[PDB]
Amino acid sequence: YDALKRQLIPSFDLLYGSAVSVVAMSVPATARILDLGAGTGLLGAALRERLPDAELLLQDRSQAMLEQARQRFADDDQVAIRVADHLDELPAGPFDAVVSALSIHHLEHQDKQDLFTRIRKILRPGGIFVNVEQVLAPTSELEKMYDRQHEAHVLASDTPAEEWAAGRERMKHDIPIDVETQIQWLRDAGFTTADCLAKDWRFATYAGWNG
Ligand SMILES: Nc1ncnc2[nH]cnc12
Ligand SMILES: [Ca+2]
Repeated sequence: YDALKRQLIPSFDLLYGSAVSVVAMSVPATARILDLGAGTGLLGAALRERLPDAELLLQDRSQAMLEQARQRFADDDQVAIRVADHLDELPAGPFDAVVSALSIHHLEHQDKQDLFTRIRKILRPGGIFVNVEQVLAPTSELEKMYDRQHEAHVLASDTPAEEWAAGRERMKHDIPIDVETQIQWLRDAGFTTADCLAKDWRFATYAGWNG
């Protein structure tokens, strides 16, 4: 399933790589990290590669996806798993970092804002939130150009026609917003610094710091 993710997501290495790099420059080797909506655990695995000694908690509503996540980690790896929705109470922590990839765009805008507040509450002072996210263009005219650029990647990756059809169907349930609006929502939630680190049209890695 990993091959398909790279066919569907432009600049996979730049965007996931940027998320790992900003965490590695922000938190200690022994950081406590929550992967929020870990899915099959691609972001969690990339963090473990860079941070062998980090304490990782992988959270998702899907037991099936978390089972595929646990398969990526060695039997003796201390990685922990929690079955929970984004809208459920977050784990107590504290955490040095909270990370998410391609999950929070499924939430209503009001629930995104509430989630940002609840994440800041479980972060230590100076702690980091990182999102690798599907973002809306700021105008309907630019959204058409974002869509053409996404399709150009998908077609050039030789994506099976039925897998792109399935992708389009899943995207009817997306509630994306532009990157600058959700970065401002981090500031509104009390993150003292927020920045867009990397972007490829529809996809972006952004971060907020608690202090
Ligand atoms: N709302 C949600 N809660 C948990 N995991 C998710 N993955 C995608 N959407 C999710
Ligand atoms: Ca989606």
